This record gives sequence, C-alpha cells and structure tokens, in this order.
Amino acid sequence: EDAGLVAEAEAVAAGWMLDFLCLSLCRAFRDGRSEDFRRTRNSAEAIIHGLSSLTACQLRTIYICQFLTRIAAGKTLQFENDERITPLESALMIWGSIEKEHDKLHEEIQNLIKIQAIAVCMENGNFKEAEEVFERIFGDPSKLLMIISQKDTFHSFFQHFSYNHMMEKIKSYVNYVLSEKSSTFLMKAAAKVVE
Amino acid sequence: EDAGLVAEAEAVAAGWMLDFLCLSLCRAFRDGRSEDFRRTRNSAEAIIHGLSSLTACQLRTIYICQFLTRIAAGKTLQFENDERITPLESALMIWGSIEKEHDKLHEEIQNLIKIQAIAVCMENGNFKEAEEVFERIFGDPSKLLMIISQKDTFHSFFQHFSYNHMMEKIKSYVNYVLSEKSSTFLMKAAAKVVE
Repeated sequence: EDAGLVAEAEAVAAGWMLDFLCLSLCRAFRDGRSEDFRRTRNSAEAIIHGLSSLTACQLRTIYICQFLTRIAAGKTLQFENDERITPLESALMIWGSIEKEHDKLHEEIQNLIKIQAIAVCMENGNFKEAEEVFERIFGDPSKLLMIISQKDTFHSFFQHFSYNHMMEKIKSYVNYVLSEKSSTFLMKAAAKVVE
Repeated sequence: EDAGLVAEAEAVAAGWMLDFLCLSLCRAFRDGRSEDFRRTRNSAEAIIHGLSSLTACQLRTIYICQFLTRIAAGKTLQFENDERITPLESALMIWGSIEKEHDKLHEEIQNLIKIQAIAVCMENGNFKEAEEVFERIFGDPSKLLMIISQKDTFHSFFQHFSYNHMMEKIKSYVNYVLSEKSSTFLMKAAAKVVE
C-alpha cells in the first residue's frame, strides 16, 4: 500500500517537467514559434501551481519563464489586468531581480527594455501612456531630458535601442539558459528514445 | 544545430507527462484529495492542449481524465456552461463511449451514474431540473415509471443506488487503470530516484 514516497516521487517528476518546459519555452521563444510558446507556457503555469516550495534553481527557472512571457507580450497593450503596469515594465521588474550576474549583456538588455517600454506605447499611438510609462521609469535627475522630447513631439523614430535589438540581446541570453538546461533529465531521455 | 528531432522528442516527453498526470489524477481521485485533483487536472488539460494527434491508448487516457473530472463535479450544480447538461449527465455520455469492455462493473457504474444524476438535483432541491434530467435520460418505454414518482413526490430518499455506492464502484475501476499505468515511464523512474 505504498504511500507518501509517492507524493515525493511526484515532486521529482514535477521538477523534471518544470525544467523540461522551461527548456521548451526557450526554444519556441528563440525560434519565434508564437502559437507554441503560448501552449508551453500554459503547461508551465499549470505545472508551476503544482508546487508549493521551490529550490534556488527552480525559482530561477520560474522567473525566466515569467520574464519571457512578459516581453512576449510587450507590443500587446489591453496589457495585464492584475497590475496596471505595461508588460515590458513588468519584464523590467523581474529582470533586475533574477538571481543572475549583471554582465555587460545584462545591462544592455535592461536599457533596451527600459527604452522600448516607451517606444511600444509610441507605436500603438498612445502617447498619454508613453508619458505615464516614462514617468514610472524615470523622473529624478540614463537618457531622460531627451526622451521627454520624443514623447512630446511624437518623434517616434530615431534611436538604435530598437525593438529588434532588444529581442536579439534577449534571444542571445536565452541561449545560455537554453544550453545550461539541455541535458536536464526529461529532454535528454526523450531524445534517446527518438533513436 | 539539432532540429525537428527536438519536436519529436517533446511529443515523447508529452505522452510521458500525459500518462504520469493521468496516474496522478487517479490516485488523488481514489484518495479523495480534492485540492490536488483539481491541481493535477489543470496540468493535464494544459499538457493535453499540447497535443494535436493521439494514439488509441492516449485517447483512452484523455477520456478517463475527462470522465473523472466530470463525476468529480457531480454535486456541483452552476454546472458546466459550454453545454447546458449536468456534470453526471456528461460523465454518462463519456462512459458509454470509452473504448473499454462492458463488464458487470461497467453496467453497475452506468446505472449508478444514470440514477444519481437525478438524485443530485433532488438533493440541491431543484426538482424542476431533476425532471429535465430525467427527461433526457429516459422517456421511451430501466426503472422509470418509478423514478417519475420520486421527482413528483420529492420523495428524495429510498434506493441503494446511493451516491457513495457510485463513488465506490468508480473508485474500484480507477484501481485497474491506476495499476495498468503505474509502471508507466515517468512515475517508475521518479520513484527510483526517491531511493
């Protein structure tokens, strides 16, 4: 009448799924497979609710997932209802909190997000928001006195902190993560069978 | 630059998860772990959307899941909105369609569900519905001329086709399934590590 070790077995099988899906979510992300990334995130989110305690590595995983689903919605402005903040703004918050080295790349990804968070609003044609976003990210004299000039003039076109340079830098970061967890149980075992 | 075999790897890892969760969903079900069964079903449903094609064994799995989440909501009458039918009514439909032998047990489980589907409404105190349900399940002269007498008299108490006899028979069936898929990859491997 096995019991309790079963519960513990599930946790191991849970953590496996969590890393397998984080890996999946990453590939779809780099490979730009929209209707897929969404599908994997549903499973991630569902599997994640299935956990009430987490290791340091796992929290790292979860946040990377949260982080990527956010920027994955960047240009999607009704934004996320639970918090009246914009997706990239929320991605900015997670980024500067994930337990990770602040390399040169980290800083690059942070300024792209910071800036693009304004540009996206400017694109959607919502400059009243573009200003609101700008307010929340700046406002305490990081190029600022300049940016207020853009929102003001709806001068929506002139810096190399482009949306695509942002995705690139983020995709390049996903590759480290992507590799670091490619030998993770579930997937490694999965390929073995595909032979 | 691995590619495509990766997609195929995921499908194998998908089918693994699907059976692992079906197994999980079963234990929680037999062991009556409400806030858990719900959690596992979320993951099942999420993982299931992650599949666009399915083997015969897999469809068997899915339906058993669908089947159990339904009776798991039996006494829950607003019922499921997408279809203006009651949960047990819907569980009755799946049951008589799962690719499985119609043993003595099968027939038992079918008459319990059939009857309880009326009794639940009678319990919730909704006899107008109790009649509607009765209409949809009967009405073409299977104890019937009798049952219309109960709904009429709100004589809500007097047969051994009890709700609990229903859960028992269903729980006993879950044990075959439960066993048949206990050596399924994921879980077996999971326990090995728990040692």
